[PDB]
Amino acid sequence: ETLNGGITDMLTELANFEKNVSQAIHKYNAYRKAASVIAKYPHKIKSGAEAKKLPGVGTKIAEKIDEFLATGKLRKLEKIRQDDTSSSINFLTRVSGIGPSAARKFVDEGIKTLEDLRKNEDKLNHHQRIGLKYFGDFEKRIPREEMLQMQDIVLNEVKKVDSEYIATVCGSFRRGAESSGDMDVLLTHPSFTSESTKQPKLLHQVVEQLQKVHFITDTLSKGETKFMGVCQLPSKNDEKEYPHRRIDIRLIPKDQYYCGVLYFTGSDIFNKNMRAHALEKGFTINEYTIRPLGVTGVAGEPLPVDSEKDIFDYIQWKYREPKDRSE
DNA sequence: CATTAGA
DNA sequence: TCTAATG
Ligand code: NA
Ligand code: NA
Ligand SMILES: [Zn+2]
Ligand SMILES: [Zn+2]
Ligand SMILES: [Zn+2]
Repeated sequence: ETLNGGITDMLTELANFEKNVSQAIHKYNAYRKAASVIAKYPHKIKSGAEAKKLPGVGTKIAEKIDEFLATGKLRKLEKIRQDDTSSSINFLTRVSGIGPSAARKFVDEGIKTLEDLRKNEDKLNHHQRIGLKYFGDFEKRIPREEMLQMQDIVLNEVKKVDSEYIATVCGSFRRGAESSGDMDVLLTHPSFTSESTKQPKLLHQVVEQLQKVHFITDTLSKGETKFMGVCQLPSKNDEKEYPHRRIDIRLIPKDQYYCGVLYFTGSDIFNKNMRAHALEKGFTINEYTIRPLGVTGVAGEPLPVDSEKDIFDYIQWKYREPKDRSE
Protein backbone atom coordinates (compact mmCIF):
# COMPACT_ATOMS: atom_id res chain seq x y z
CA GLU A 1 0.00 0.00 0.00
CA THR A 2 3.03 2.26 0.40
CA LEU A 3 5.65 -0.24 1.21
CA ASN A 4 5.97 -0.92 -2.49
CA GLY A 5 4.60 2.41 -3.63
CA GLY A 6 7.38 3.88 -5.91
CA ILE A 7 7.88 0.49 -7.53
CA THR A 8 4.26 0.27 -8.38
CA ASP A 9 3.96 3.81 -9.68
CA MET A 10 7.03 3.70 -11.85
CA LEU A 11 5.55 0.44 -13.25
CA THR A 12 2.25 2.16 -13.95
CA GLU A 13 3.87 5.09 -15.72
CA LEU A 14 5.86 2.39 -17.56
CA ALA A 15 2.76 0.36 -18.48
CA ASN A 16 0.94 3.41 -19.45
CA PHE A 17 3.41 4.40 -21.90
CA GLU A 18 3.56 1.24 -23.91
CA LYS A 19 -0.07 1.24 -24.34
CA ASN A 20 -0.67 4.83 -25.57
CA VAL A 21 2.50 6.05 -27.06
CA SER A 22 3.42 2.84 -28.54
CA GLN A 23 1.21 0.10 -29.08
CA ALA A 24 2.50 -2.71 -26.90
CA ILE A 25 -0.53 -4.11 -25.31
CA HIS A 26 1.58 -6.92 -24.22
CA LYS A 27 4.22 -5.01 -22.38
CA TYR A 28 1.67 -2.82 -21.24
CA ASN A 29 -0.20 -5.74 -19.94
CA ALA A 30 3.14 -6.95 -18.72
CA TYR A 31 3.71 -3.95 -16.43
CA ARG A 32 0.33 -4.08 -14.80
CA LYS A 33 0.17 -7.63 -13.61
CA ALA A 34 3.64 -7.05 -12.29
CA ALA A 35 2.59 -3.83 -10.66
CA SER A 36 -0.52 -5.69 -9.62
CA VAL A 37 1.33 -8.48 -7.62
CA ILE A 38 4.16 -6.31 -6.17
CA ALA A 39 1.46 -4.09 -4.69
CA LYS A 40 0.11 -6.98 -2.74
CA TYR A 41 3.61 -8.12 -1.83
CA PRO A 42 3.47 -7.40 1.77
CA HIS A 43 7.17 -7.05 2.31
CA LYS A 44 9.37 -4.16 1.44
CA ILE A 45 11.21 -5.26 -1.83
CA LYS A 46 14.98 -4.72 -1.48
CA SER A 47 16.08 -5.91 -4.85
CA GLY A 48 14.93 -7.08 -8.16
CA ALA A 49 16.23 -10.38 -7.60
CA GLU A 50 13.75 -10.50 -4.74
CA ALA A 51 10.97 -9.04 -6.77
CA LYS A 52 11.84 -11.38 -9.50
CA LYS A 53 10.63 -14.19 -7.46
CA LEU A 54 7.30 -12.83 -8.07
CA PRO A 55 4.92 -14.08 -10.56
CA GLY A 56 4.71 -11.85 -13.61
CA VAL A 57 8.11 -10.47 -12.79
CA GLY A 58 10.67 -11.34 -15.26
CA THR A 59 14.13 -10.38 -16.09
CA LYS A 60 13.16 -7.07 -17.57
CA ILE A 61 11.02 -5.63 -14.89
CA ALA A 62 13.51 -6.65 -12.23
CA GLU A 63 16.18 -4.81 -13.94
CA LYS A 64 14.23 -1.66 -13.83
CA ILE A 65 13.37 -2.23 -10.23
CA ASP A 66 17.10 -2.47 -9.56
CA GLU A 67 18.04 0.88 -10.99
CA PHE A 68 14.94 2.36 -9.54
CA LEU A 69 16.00 1.25 -6.07
CA ALA A 70 19.57 1.88 -6.60
CA THR A 71 19.17 5.48 -7.90
CA GLY A 72 16.05 7.40 -6.96
CA LYS A 73 15.08 7.42 -10.68
CA LEU A 74 14.69 5.43 -13.90
CA ARG A 75 16.25 6.52 -17.26
CA LYS A 76 13.69 5.16 -19.72
CA LEU A 77 11.23 6.90 -17.47
CA GLU A 78 13.11 10.23 -17.39
CA LYS A 79 13.49 10.17 -21.15
CA ILE A 80 9.73 9.38 -21.86
CA ARG A 81 8.73 12.05 -19.30
CA GLN A 82 10.66 14.63 -21.23
CA ASP A 83 10.02 13.49 -24.87
CA ASP A 84 7.69 15.82 -26.50
CA THR A 85 6.06 13.06 -28.53
CA SER A 86 4.81 11.05 -25.69
CA SER A 87 3.95 14.24 -23.79
CA SER A 88 1.81 15.42 -26.69
CA ILE A 89 -0.06 12.20 -26.85
CA ASN A 90 -0.90 12.16 -23.17
CA PHE A 91 -2.12 15.61 -23.49
CA LEU A 92 -4.47 15.35 -26.48
CA THR A 93 -6.23 12.44 -24.93
CA ARG A 94 -7.63 15.09 -22.44
CA VAL A 95 -10.27 16.27 -24.80
CA SER A 96 -13.48 14.26 -24.47
CA GLY A 97 -13.47 12.28 -27.59
CA ILE A 98 -9.79 11.95 -27.96
CA GLY A 99 -8.51 8.58 -27.37
CA PRO A 100 -4.99 7.31 -27.85
CA SER A 101 -5.51 6.20 -31.33
CA ALA A 102 -6.57 9.46 -32.56
CA ALA A 103 -4.09 11.11 -30.30
CA ARG A 104 -1.38 9.26 -31.94
CA LYS A 105 -2.65 10.15 -35.35
CA PHE A 106 -2.96 13.91 -34.74
CA VAL A 107 0.52 14.01 -33.50
CA ASP A 108 1.88 12.43 -36.54
CA GLU A 109 0.16 15.16 -38.37
CA GLY A 110 1.68 17.75 -36.31
CA ILE A 111 -1.24 18.41 -33.95
CA LYS A 112 0.44 18.59 -30.66
CA THR A 113 -1.61 21.43 -29.30
CA LEU A 114 -5.00 22.69 -28.46
CA GLU A 115 -4.27 25.64 -30.66
CA ASP A 116 -3.45 23.29 -33.48
CA LEU A 117 -6.57 21.58 -32.44
CA ARG A 118 -8.50 24.70 -33.14
CA LYS A 119 -6.87 25.47 -36.48
CA ASN A 120 -8.08 22.04 -37.49
CA GLU A 121 -11.51 21.64 -36.27
CA ASP A 122 -12.21 20.19 -39.68
CA LYS A 123 -10.24 17.05 -38.71
CA LEU A 124 -12.40 16.60 -35.59
CA ASN A 125 -15.63 15.07 -35.31
CA HIS A 126 -18.52 16.29 -33.40
CA HIS A 127 -17.79 14.62 -30.08
CA GLN A 128 -14.32 15.88 -30.23
CA ARG A 129 -15.63 19.18 -31.44
CA ILE A 130 -17.77 19.70 -28.51
CA GLY A 131 -14.95 18.30 -26.35
CA LEU A 132 -12.60 21.00 -27.42
CA LYS A 133 -15.27 23.54 -27.15
CA TYR A 134 -15.44 22.82 -23.42
CA PHE A 135 -12.08 21.53 -22.56
CA GLY A 136 -11.85 23.91 -19.61
CA ASP A 137 -15.31 23.19 -18.10
CA PHE A 138 -14.71 19.59 -18.85
CA GLU A 139 -11.94 19.37 -16.27
CA LYS A 140 -13.84 21.32 -13.68
CA ARG A 141 -15.28 19.58 -10.65
CA ILE A 142 -18.98 19.81 -9.77
CA PRO A 143 -19.62 21.54 -6.53
CA ARG A 144 -22.42 19.59 -4.94
CA GLU A 145 -23.94 23.04 -4.30
CA GLU A 146 -24.47 22.91 -8.08
CA MET A 147 -25.23 19.17 -8.12
CA LEU A 148 -28.43 19.88 -6.02
CA GLN A 149 -29.78 22.57 -8.37
CA MET A 150 -29.08 20.44 -11.35
CA GLN A 151 -30.75 17.50 -9.80
CA ASP A 152 -33.64 19.58 -8.91
CA ILE A 153 -34.18 20.66 -12.42
CA VAL A 154 -33.93 17.28 -13.93
CA LEU A 155 -36.43 15.79 -11.68
CA ASN A 156 -39.03 18.35 -12.30
CA GLU A 157 -39.21 18.04 -15.99
CA VAL A 158 -39.09 14.23 -15.91
CA LYS A 159 -41.95 14.49 -13.64
CA LYS A 160 -43.87 16.81 -15.91
CA VAL A 161 -43.21 14.58 -18.83
CA ASP A 162 -44.57 11.58 -17.20
CA SER A 163 -45.23 11.08 -13.57
CA GLU A 164 -44.66 7.41 -13.92
CA TYR A 165 -40.92 7.94 -14.52
CA ILE A 166 -38.25 7.07 -11.96
CA ALA A 167 -35.04 8.96 -11.87
CA THR A 168 -32.03 8.82 -9.66
CA VAL A 169 -28.94 10.79 -9.74
CA CYS A 170 -26.36 8.24 -8.78
CA GLY A 171 -22.59 8.40 -8.31
CA SER A 172 -20.60 10.19 -5.62
CA PHE A 173 -23.24 12.75 -5.37
CA ARG A 174 -25.53 10.03 -4.19
CA ARG A 175 -22.80 8.98 -1.68
CA GLY A 176 -22.47 12.38 0.13
CA ALA A 177 -19.42 13.63 -2.01
CA GLU A 178 -18.50 17.25 -1.94
CA SER A 179 -18.05 17.41 -5.67
CA SER A 180 -18.53 15.03 -8.56
CA GLY A 181 -17.25 15.03 -12.13
CA ASP A 182 -20.42 14.52 -14.11
CA MET A 183 -24.01 13.88 -13.32
CA ASP A 184 -25.36 10.27 -13.84
CA VAL A 185 -28.97 10.01 -13.93
CA LEU A 186 -30.55 6.49 -13.58
CA LEU A 187 -33.68 6.12 -15.58
CA THR A 188 -36.58 3.65 -15.81
CA HIS A 189 -40.18 3.69 -16.53
CA PRO A 190 -42.77 1.15 -15.50
CA SER A 191 -43.90 0.37 -19.03
CA PHE A 192 -40.26 -0.72 -19.71
CA THR A 193 -38.89 -3.90 -18.43
CA SER A 194 -36.84 -6.99 -19.21
CA GLU A 195 -39.36 -8.48 -21.63
CA SER A 196 -41.40 -5.63 -23.21
CA THR A 197 -39.54 -4.93 -26.43
CA LYS A 198 -38.03 -1.48 -25.85
CA GLN A 199 -39.49 1.99 -25.94
CA PRO A 200 -36.94 4.44 -27.34
CA LYS A 201 -39.30 7.30 -26.96
CA LEU A 202 -39.34 6.55 -23.31
CA LEU A 203 -35.77 8.10 -23.33
CA HIS A 204 -36.17 10.49 -26.18
CA GLN A 205 -39.03 12.19 -24.51
CA VAL A 206 -37.10 13.60 -21.66
CA VAL A 207 -33.97 14.13 -23.62
CA GLU A 208 -36.02 16.52 -25.58
CA GLN A 209 -37.74 17.94 -22.57
CA LEU A 210 -34.64 18.82 -20.73
CA GLN A 211 -33.24 20.17 -23.99
CA LYS A 212 -36.49 22.01 -24.46
CA VAL A 213 -35.87 24.13 -21.40
CA HIS A 214 -32.10 24.79 -22.12
CA PHE A 215 -30.64 22.47 -19.63
CA ILE A 216 -29.41 20.31 -22.52
CA THR A 217 -27.01 22.13 -24.53
CA ASP A 218 -25.33 19.59 -26.65
CA THR A 219 -25.47 15.97 -27.60
CA LEU A 220 -22.36 13.79 -27.42
CA SER A 221 -24.36 10.70 -28.27
CA LYS A 222 -27.80 9.41 -28.24
CA GLY A 223 -29.00 5.80 -28.27
CA GLU A 224 -32.28 4.35 -27.35
CA THR A 225 -31.31 3.59 -23.75
CA LYS A 226 -28.31 5.88 -23.29
CA PHE A 227 -27.88 9.57 -23.90
CA MET A 228 -24.51 11.38 -23.50
CA GLY A 229 -24.86 15.14 -23.25
CA VAL A 230 -23.83 18.56 -22.04
CA CYS A 231 -25.96 20.46 -19.66
CA GLN A 232 -25.76 23.78 -17.97
CA LEU A 233 -27.32 25.73 -15.14
CA PRO A 234 -28.88 28.87 -16.19
CA SER A 235 -26.75 31.79 -15.79
CA LYS A 236 -28.71 33.75 -13.26
CA ASN A 237 -29.24 37.45 -13.30
CA ASP A 238 -26.07 37.66 -15.20
CA GLU A 239 -22.30 37.84 -14.36
CA LYS A 240 -21.88 34.34 -13.18
CA GLU A 241 -22.55 32.06 -16.08
CA TYR A 242 -22.15 28.31 -15.33
CA PRO A 243 -19.52 25.96 -16.67
CA HIS A 244 -20.76 23.36 -19.17
CA ARG A 245 -21.15 19.87 -17.64
CA ARG A 246 -20.98 16.30 -18.62
CA ILE A 247 -24.30 14.49 -18.04
CA ASP A 248 -25.35 10.92 -18.96
CA ILE A 249 -28.96 9.79 -18.90
CA ARG A 250 -29.87 5.99 -18.99
CA LEU A 251 -32.96 3.92 -19.68
CA ILE A 252 -33.29 0.93 -17.60
CA PRO A 253 -36.03 -1.66 -17.76
CA LYS A 254 -38.00 -1.15 -14.59
CA ASP A 255 -37.26 -4.69 -13.29
CA GLN A 256 -33.59 -4.20 -13.00
CA TYR A 257 -33.35 -0.71 -11.68
CA TYR A 258 -32.11 -0.95 -8.08
CA CYS A 259 -29.42 -3.46 -9.09
CA GLY A 260 -28.37 -0.87 -11.58
CA VAL A 261 -28.89 1.73 -8.98
CA LEU A 262 -27.11 -0.20 -6.37
CA TYR A 263 -24.42 -0.71 -8.71
CA PHE A 264 -23.95 2.72 -10.09
CA THR A 265 -23.92 4.24 -6.64
CA GLY A 266 -20.75 2.32 -6.06
CA SER A 267 -18.33 2.69 -4.55
CA ASP A 268 -16.22 0.01 -6.23
CA ILE A 269 -15.26 -0.89 -2.76
CA PHE A 270 -18.83 -1.19 -1.55
CA ASN A 271 -19.46 -3.09 -4.72
CA LYS A 272 -16.91 -5.82 -4.72
CA ASN A 273 -17.60 -6.10 -1.03
CA MET A 274 -21.30 -6.05 -1.53
CA ARG A 275 -20.44 -8.60 -4.07
CA ALA A 276 -18.09 -10.74 -2.05
CA HIS A 277 -20.87 -11.23 0.56
CA ALA A 278 -23.78 -12.17 -1.76
CA LEU A 279 -21.58 -15.10 -2.79
CA GLU A 280 -21.22 -16.50 0.75
CA LYS A 281 -24.83 -15.75 1.39
CA GLY A 282 -25.61 -18.13 -1.57
CA PHE A 283 -26.02 -15.59 -4.49
CA THR A 284 -24.69 -13.39 -7.24
CA ILE A 285 -24.91 -9.67 -7.92
CA ASN A 286 -24.25 -7.74 -11.04
CA GLU A 287 -25.01 -4.48 -12.78
CA TYR A 288 -28.49 -5.79 -13.49
CA THR A 289 -29.72 -8.45 -11.16
CA ILE A 290 -29.24 -10.94 -8.41
CA ARG A 291 -29.43 -14.75 -8.85
CA PRO A 292 -29.32 -17.61 -6.31
CA LEU A 293 -26.44 -19.86 -6.23
CA GLY A 294 -26.80 -23.53 -6.93
CA VAL A 295 -24.40 -26.13 -5.63
CA THR A 296 -23.64 -27.81 -9.10
CA GLY A 297 -20.95 -25.23 -9.27
CA VAL A 298 -23.44 -22.57 -10.38
CA ALA A 299 -27.05 -21.48 -10.93
CA GLY A 300 -29.49 -18.84 -12.32
CA GLU A 301 -32.98 -17.54 -11.47
CA PRO A 302 -33.05 -13.71 -11.29
CA LEU A 303 -34.70 -12.75 -8.01
CA PRO A 304 -37.49 -10.20 -7.82
CA VAL A 305 -36.26 -6.77 -6.60
CA ASP A 306 -38.47 -3.78 -5.45
CA SER A 307 -35.72 -1.67 -3.79
CA GLU A 308 -32.10 -1.37 -2.71
CA LYS A 309 -33.29 -2.75 0.56
CA ASP A 310 -34.52 -6.07 -0.98
CA ILE A 311 -30.98 -6.99 -2.07
CA PHE A 312 -29.50 -6.29 1.33
CA ASP A 313 -32.26 -8.46 2.83
CA TYR A 314 -31.39 -10.99 0.19
CA ILE A 315 -27.78 -11.23 1.19
CA GLN A 316 -29.13 -10.63 4.73
CA TRP A 317 -26.98 -7.57 5.20
CA LYS A 318 -27.32 -4.28 6.95
CA TYR A 319 -28.75 -1.58 4.81
CA ARG A 320 -25.91 0.78 4.31
CA GLU A 321 -27.08 4.25 3.65
CA PRO A 322 -25.60 5.56 0.48
CA LYS A 323 -23.52 8.09 2.41
CA ASP A 324 -21.79 5.14 3.90
CA ARG A 325 -21.29 3.08 0.79
CA SER A 326 -17.74 4.36 0.81
CA GLU A 327 -16.39 0.80 1.30
C1' DC B 1 -18.03 -5.02 -20.46
C1' DA B 2 -21.80 -2.26 -22.98
C1' DT B 3 -23.41 1.05 -26.11
C1' DT B 4 -22.96 4.50 -29.92
C1' DA B 5 -20.26 6.79 -33.72
C1' DG B 6 -17.84 6.43 -37.87
C1' DA B 7 -15.97 5.54 -41.99
C1' DT C 1 -18.34 -4.52 -40.49
C1' DC C 2 -14.58 -3.01 -37.24
C1' DT C 3 -12.55 -0.18 -34.50
C1' DA C 4 -12.56 3.60 -31.32
C1' DA C 5 -14.31 5.97 -27.03
C1' DT C 6 -16.80 6.76 -22.59
C1' DG C 7 -18.52 4.82 -19.32
NA1 NA D 1 -10.18 12.49 -24.02
NA1 NA E 1 -7.78 -7.88 -34.95
ZN1 LIG F 1 9.35 -8.72 5.08
ZN1 LIG G 1 -19.95 10.34 -12.39
ZN1 LIG H 1 -20.72 9.68 -16.07
